[PDB]
Amino acid sequence: NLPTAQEVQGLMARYIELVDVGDIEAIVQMYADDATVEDPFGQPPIHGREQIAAFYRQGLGGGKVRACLTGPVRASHNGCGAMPFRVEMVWNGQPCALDVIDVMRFDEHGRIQTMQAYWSEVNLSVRE
Amino acid sequence: NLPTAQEVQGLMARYIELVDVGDIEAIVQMYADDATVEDPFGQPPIHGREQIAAFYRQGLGGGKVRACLTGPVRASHNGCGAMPFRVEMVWNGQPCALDVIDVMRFDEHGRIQTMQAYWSEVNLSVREP
Ligand SMILES: C[C@H](CCC(=O)O)[C@H]1CC[C@H]2[C@@H]3CC[C@@H]4C[C@H](O)CC[C@]4(C)[C@H]3C[C@H](O)[C@]12C
Ligand SMILES: C[C@H](CCC(=O)O)[C@H]1CC[C@H]2[C@@H]3CC[C@@H]4C[C@H](O)CC[C@]4(C)[C@H]3C[C@H](O)[C@]12C
Repeated sequence: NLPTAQEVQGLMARYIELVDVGDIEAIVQMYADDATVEDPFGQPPIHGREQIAAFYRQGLGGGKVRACLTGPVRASHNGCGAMPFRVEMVWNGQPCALDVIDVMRFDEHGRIQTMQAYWSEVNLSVRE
Repeated sequence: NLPTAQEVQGLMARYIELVDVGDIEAIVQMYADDATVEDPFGQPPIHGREQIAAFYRQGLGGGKVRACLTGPVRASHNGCGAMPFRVEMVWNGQPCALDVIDVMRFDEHGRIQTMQAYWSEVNLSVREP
């Protein structure tokens, strides 16, 4: 079952909700066993659930992180989608914010096969 | 490739400005000779200046296309970026709107080598928006 455009919208919105609450195990389950993540895009990809779990545990395990969609999820008819969102975090007690756009490709099992996050320091604020 | 993150933000913002004013020659000039456009993503990619020019001529200029960035351009360090924007146009005199996200990769000369637009009917409104 390759997700329809409508299903892609639901899956990606769910992902943001999982990041928002910080349920690492639930996030890792959304990925295919051999999925790849390029975050940020430009950096070498991480591969497989073990590396992806470590990635999320590192990024979300520490301080509290909040994430919210800032616009609708754009979905295609070939199981892919793109969405704009903002992440709010903390660095040594100081609030920070980042604007990101994630591009995802799902497989015929409704699992994320690949994820690419677009952002750089031009989208970051470490004093807000 | 060559454009820095800050430059990618400017180039992509300029692209929206040109689409908004409907300057087809200017838009086509932003593309590399071997560039490809996938719009909407999922459809067969078009390639080459002639096909790309035809694409824009067909989509723009008459009843009246306006485009506006709806959020910050997300830029990477490898000459790539992504941006959210809204397009307002007309269909047989009726106002419509479409929310889109374009992902672009620039070459070592500051030109668009690949453009991919994400959107489908779920992002469409043929009833005024
Ligand atoms: C894990 C989420 C979501 C992944 C995504 O969907 O893009 C991401 C979103 C923003 C990410 C943070 C951005 C700022 C930091 C960049 C560092 O180089 C690694 C630590 C931080 C704190 C990152 C940790 C983690 O990677 C976060 C919180
Ligand atoms: C040419 C611009 C910009 C290209 C991009 O940056 O994505 C795009 C943005 C939205 C595009 C329109 C979306 C609705 C229609 C889809 C049809 O299947 C072809 C005609 C229309 C009217 C498209 C024409 C043209 O392709 C437009 C106006």
